Amino acid sequence: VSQPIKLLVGLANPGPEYAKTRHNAGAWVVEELARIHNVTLKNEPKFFGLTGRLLINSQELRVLIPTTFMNLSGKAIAALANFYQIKPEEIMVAHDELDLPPGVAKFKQGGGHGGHNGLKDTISKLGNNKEFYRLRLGIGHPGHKDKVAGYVLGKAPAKEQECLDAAVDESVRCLEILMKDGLTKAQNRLHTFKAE
Repeated sequence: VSQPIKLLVGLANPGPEYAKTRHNAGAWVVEELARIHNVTLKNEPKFFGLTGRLLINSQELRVLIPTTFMNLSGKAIAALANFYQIKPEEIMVAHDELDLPPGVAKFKQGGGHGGHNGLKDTISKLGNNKEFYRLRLGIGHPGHKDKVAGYVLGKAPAKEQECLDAAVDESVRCLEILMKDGLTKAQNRLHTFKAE
């Protein structure tokens, strides 16, 4: 009934060529939630991104997909959160997670950026504050660390993308439960999900 989230951010690189790359996994969640709740995101240059507002279980949720470079995502998040009086702890940032496999997603409060450019910039622009929530969308990882950038800026193969899309769908269902039943119940459900 009570839950801490006022702003959901889906991290992304802008433009059609990057739309289905792994590094946009967070945006897929916001895109799907907005589609299901009939909200049209508006390009607001003041917030360096696409924005919207929806009501879920009588709770107001703002959404944001930045149009910055991924490594400047914090500009958009800070601009919007500061305008609407939203604290870091009331923000949930959905992002691709190298440390989880395709088909899995997890909620997390706080933590490091894990080398994610978007998360690193968000921490900085929020005043070196790590304590925002994350929705970690597993994308798996390459064999060698020097190939990570090429991997996340790549498109998953079709079967792998099926797994990703299944986790995006369950993530969206659990964000709905978050707003209705709260964080613990949302997390309990999400963390038992594995796409097969």
